[PDB]
Amino acid sequence: NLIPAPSLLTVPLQPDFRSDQFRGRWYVVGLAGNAVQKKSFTMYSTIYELQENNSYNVTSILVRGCRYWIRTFVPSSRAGQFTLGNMHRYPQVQSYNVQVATTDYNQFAMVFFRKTSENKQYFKITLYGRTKELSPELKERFTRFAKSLGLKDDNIIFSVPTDQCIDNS
Ligand SMILES: *[C@@H]1O[C@H](CO)[C@@H](O[C@@H]2O[C@H](CO)[C@@H](O[C@@H]3O[C@H](CO)[C@@H](O)[C@H](O[C@H]4O[C@H](CO)[C@@H](O)[C@H](O)[C@@H]4O)[C@@H]3O)[C@H](O)[C@H]2NC(C)=O)[C@H](O)[C@H]1NC(C)=O
Repeated sequence: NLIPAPSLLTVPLQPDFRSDQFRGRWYVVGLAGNAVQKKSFTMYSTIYELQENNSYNVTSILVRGCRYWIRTFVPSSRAGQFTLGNMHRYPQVQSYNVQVATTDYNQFAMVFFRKTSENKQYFKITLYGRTKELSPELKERFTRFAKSLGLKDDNIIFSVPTDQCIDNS
């Protein structure tokens, strides 16, 4: 059934990842993954608040009014890799990994997410912008990166910008 999840060793990692520069607000400009089946989606934002212990408080803001989804990313072995904090709260989830594949900190990021639940491996990549719009070249780059990971046209979606919720606080 599912497109096989790539190994974390085959997914790029941002070299010399800078947790201080990555912090703050990012807009989800596109999304691709093996559980993405394009039938678009309303843009949501994700705020990475860096803690003293170098974990992130990660708060996503979505349009339903507004929904907030709050979780913690705990640093893993390499800079730019994370696991999901408080795993006991997600009883479906056997493992969960986050990897910042590429970013220039002030414009865009591409982040890889993988999780195992129900003995099935899901993965997704997100195209983040510091604004709600990114260049055609960056959106093309994202598409080609998704396809390099075995994803198809049906698995790749770009979002519809909004001013509701996603700019809150
Ligand atoms: C990242 O995420 C965590 C949330 O999961 C967050 O840590 C939490 O912050 C809140 C707010 O500071 C803490 O709540 C306070 O805890 C202190 C000490 O135990 C309490 O005294 C506080 O009580 C206030 O309200 C009371 C109401 O009766 C008043 O009487 C009192 O005067 C206070 O005003 C309040 O409960 C909470 O304990 C932590 N939780 C954890 C697990 O650390 C952190 O701030 C976030 N960091 C960010 C966004 O940068």
